[PDB]
Amino acid sequence: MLIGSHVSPTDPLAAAEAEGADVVQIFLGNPQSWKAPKPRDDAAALKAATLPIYVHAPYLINLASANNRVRIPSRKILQETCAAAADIGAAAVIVHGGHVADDNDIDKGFQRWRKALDRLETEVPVYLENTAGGDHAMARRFDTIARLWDVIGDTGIGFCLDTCHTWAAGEALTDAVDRIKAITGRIDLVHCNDSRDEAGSGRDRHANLGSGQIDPDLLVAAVKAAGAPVICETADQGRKDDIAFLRERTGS
Ligand SMILES: [Zn+2]
Ligand SMILES: [Zn+2]
Ligand SMILES: [Zn+2]
Repeated sequence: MLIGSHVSPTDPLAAAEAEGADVVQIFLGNPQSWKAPKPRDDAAALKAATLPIYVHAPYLINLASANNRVRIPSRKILQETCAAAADIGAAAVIVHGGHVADDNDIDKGFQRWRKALDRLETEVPVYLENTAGGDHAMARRFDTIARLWDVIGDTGIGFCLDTCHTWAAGEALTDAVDRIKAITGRIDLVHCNDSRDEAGSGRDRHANLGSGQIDPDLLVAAVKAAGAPVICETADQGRKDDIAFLRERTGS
């Protein structure tokens, strides 16, 4: 499979070559900002290039929120992100599952996700990514993902499995791919991250492979079971070696 990394938005093609990455993932803007993504002077060059570029949508998007002042801007920035991703010829857009405010509102959160998807304008595919923390999430625990998918599974939405998030959620990595695919039928992208924290911590602190607490063989096995392209979302200095390790261990 293609193996790469999450890189700075500044010069994805140079970063990919420096890291030995076959694919990269970027944010278009500040990951934590509500400002619309800005057009890039290099858009035509990125669109023409062969390197696949995945776009991570801003972290504050919460399509499940009951708060109109969150939900409505979330839909708008997701629309803008998909348009900006198409402008650079991106492979896909990744968006986190989001959350509600309290456990009683989970089912309504699924319906808000469906409503957002019923209005989404995109020329590039969108993947939902699982999340790490205890937050009344739509997509932290796999039991919740199963209930979510009963509502949104027919929309065409894809799925990105993040191994650090899975670990932080308390889900076992040994059969995570099998369990997710029994629900979604699909894993379109893997974020292959070690974690600085113990299993089930609910914290999201990525680590270079082997620098954290997840046995690297569990990560390799998950990558092989999924078969999908891989993004290492790990610290800059160790990232070339992370990619090279996975490449060698998967026969890529
Ligand atoms: Zn993410
Ligand atoms: Zn991730
Ligand atoms: Zn994370």
